[PDB]
Amino acid sequence: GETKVIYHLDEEETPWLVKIPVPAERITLGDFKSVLQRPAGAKYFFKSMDQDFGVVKEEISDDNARLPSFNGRVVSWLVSS
Amino acid sequence: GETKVIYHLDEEETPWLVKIPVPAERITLGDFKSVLQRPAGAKYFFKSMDQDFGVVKEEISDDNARLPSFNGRVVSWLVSS
Amino acid sequence: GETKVIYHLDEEETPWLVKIPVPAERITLGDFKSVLQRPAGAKYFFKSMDQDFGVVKEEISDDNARLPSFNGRVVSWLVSS
Amino acid sequence: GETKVIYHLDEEETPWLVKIPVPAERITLGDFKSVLQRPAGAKYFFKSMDQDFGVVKEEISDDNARLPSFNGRVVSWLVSS
Amino acid sequence: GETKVIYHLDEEETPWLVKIPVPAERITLGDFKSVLQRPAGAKYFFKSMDQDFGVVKEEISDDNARLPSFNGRVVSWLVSS
Amino acid sequence: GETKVIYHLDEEETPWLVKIPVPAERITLGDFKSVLQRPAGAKYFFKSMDQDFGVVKEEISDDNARLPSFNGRVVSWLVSS
Repeated sequence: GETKVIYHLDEEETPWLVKIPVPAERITLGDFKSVLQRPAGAKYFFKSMDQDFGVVKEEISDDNARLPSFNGRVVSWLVSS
Repeated sequence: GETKVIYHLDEEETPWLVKIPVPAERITLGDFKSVLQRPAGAKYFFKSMDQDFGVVKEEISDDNARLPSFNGRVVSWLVSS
Repeated sequence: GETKVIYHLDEEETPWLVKIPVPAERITLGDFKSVLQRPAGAKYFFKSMDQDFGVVKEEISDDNARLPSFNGRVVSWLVSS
Repeated sequence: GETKVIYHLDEEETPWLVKIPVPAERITLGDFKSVLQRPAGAKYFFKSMDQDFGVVKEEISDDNARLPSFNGRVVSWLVSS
Repeated sequence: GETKVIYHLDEEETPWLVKIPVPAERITLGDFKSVLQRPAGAKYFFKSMDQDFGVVKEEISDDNARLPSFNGRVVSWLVSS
Repeated sequence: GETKVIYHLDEEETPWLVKIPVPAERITLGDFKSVLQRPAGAKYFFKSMDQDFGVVKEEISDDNARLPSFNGRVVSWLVSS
């Protein structure tokens, strides 16, 4: 199983792409943070869905929390402290 | 207790969603600002009600002020300086 | 003393509400502009009265000019350049 | 010298009021358009008089043309394209 | 055959340029690491393309993996541990 | 003819300066290495230009290769093995 994570770092226009050997059905914030060099201090937002608002960027801070995905892809924005 | 805050940053079309572990009955602007990386300099507006105008976006600048909410959800627009 | 200003931005349906700590008897366009993030370039119109026409939207461009109000409330429309 | 211009925008019931620092004896369509944010594309009509019809709304398209007025007041209807 | 590799080291503004005597069609991460003094501990990202996102910086960790290139040039960012 | 070579040794902040009695138009990596006490094992990078990237640090490993210079000055970074 493999998940592609496309992530943006602060205001940088060019996104980063990492492939994590965990299937998207199981992938957690901790799995993502494990592949980042400096996971600390940042807030993590993920492309997700809200009933009223449609597409939103949802903050997830718990390493055990599952990440939202579409067709095996997670899209994230990092905001550094 | 938990409050969902859906917020817009300036003219960005896609909203952000954060969950704050304070019940909506007690949630304050300071509680919201505490979860933002850079709370300073911005003005904060919240979906609210006016007697004559109905739905409005109400500016709240005092950290001790309670935020308007509906069914545990706050909707906010941030305008940066 | 406090004045409530309900204002519309261009064609946006949902109005904004700000409370300004100046009594309505003294409030000026400059007082209003001081609480806007980007006061420049816009024209400001205020709910007012004309002898022949009744309710009108009156343009006020001078920061020292007093704003028309009713029961401590000013209603304004902003038109951006 | 000052001219008051009361103008209606398409079918909007509430008129707008602007004061232009040109005396009514000299005021031209261009003077009026100079104070509008988006003068283009619209047709401009002004309260005027016809010999047979009495009060009419007269179209004026030339910026150098003088505007009809009564006691320092011009009344106009704008029709957008 | 020769490949030019332009690489950035952490946050250093000035890039480094190395020429590797392997044609770009065959060049692998291991070929690049072989010319670095201290290849260990770092993560390696390469200018690449994603179907939805366009230009991205793609992490490649396997020495046997081919590097993306354009006209014989590879562009890389190194992030140290 | 004389070339000034300003060089940095690994992470040492303070650069070294040597003057080599060869004109900059002809100076080669071998000429530089001849004035170093321990030229072996190190990689040598030189301030240079790339069409797309502008200023870069270009690795040169061949003793017969000419060094890039500006106004008779070469700037180099050494990385030890």
